[PDB]
Amino acid sequence: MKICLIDETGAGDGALSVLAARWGLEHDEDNLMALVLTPEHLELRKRDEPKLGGIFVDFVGGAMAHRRKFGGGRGEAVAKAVGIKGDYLPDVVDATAGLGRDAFVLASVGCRVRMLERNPVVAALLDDGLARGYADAEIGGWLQERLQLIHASSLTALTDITPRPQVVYLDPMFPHKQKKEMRVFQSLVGPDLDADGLLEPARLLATKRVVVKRPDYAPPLANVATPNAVVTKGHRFDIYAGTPV
Ligand SMILES: Nc1ncnc2c1ncn2[C@@H]1O[C@H](CSCC[C@H](N)C(=O)O)[C@@H](O)[C@H]1O
Repeated sequence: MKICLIDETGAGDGALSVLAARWGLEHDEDNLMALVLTPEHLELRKRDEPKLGGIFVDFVGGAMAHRRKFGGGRGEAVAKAVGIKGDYLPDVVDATAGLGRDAFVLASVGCRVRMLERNPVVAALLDDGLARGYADAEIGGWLQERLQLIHASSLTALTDITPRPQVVYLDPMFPHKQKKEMRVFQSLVGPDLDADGLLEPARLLATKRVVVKRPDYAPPLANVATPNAVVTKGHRFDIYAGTPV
């Protein structure tokens, strides 16, 4: 995948070159997007709009830490959609990791989560955040145990997932027509054209449920209607049945 690779570490140890090789990234000097390795973290920038700043995955601070403390945890809309209740903490597979925001919430409540991400740049950003997260003296311990990243496509990797999770969470990038962070991220990640193909394999893998995030008025994934869903402001979480063992 092409992208402008920028080194702002001053180390000269080849960290960026190793990272590009590992994720199969190709340097593109005139690319609209830039992946920058800084002394603090790996971030993504929209070169034509510096005012938007850079975005990076941070499980320890910022917005994720604020949501963990004030979001409600088991009380979150996504947590109730996955079925979290009482001492029931299902194993979850987030087939569309992205920035890992929803994944982190579920793992923070107590769920064991496996994240899948096929975009090499996104995966690189998540892996850097995970490295910093695992290193945290406070959450590093449980984070490493309840949140793992898998670089693969859920369209074909979901089938052979073992052990089978009770729930599969789906939030592919929808073709939005209607903040800074989102503008930068969406400039990289366009609509996932083959998203409708995730429902079938997801319902076969999950033993209990499949949750699909959908914005208001957006059609259900794969046009498969469902009577169950958690509704919040702006979006809803469609709930489907899985395939019991
Ligand atoms: N088959 C697939 N396998 C892995 N990742 C996939 C995928 N189809 C789409 N994706 C990823 O799914 C992500 C959805 S973006 C949503 C991010 C997430 N809801 C959050 O909490 O932030 C995108 O980054 C896209 O690259």
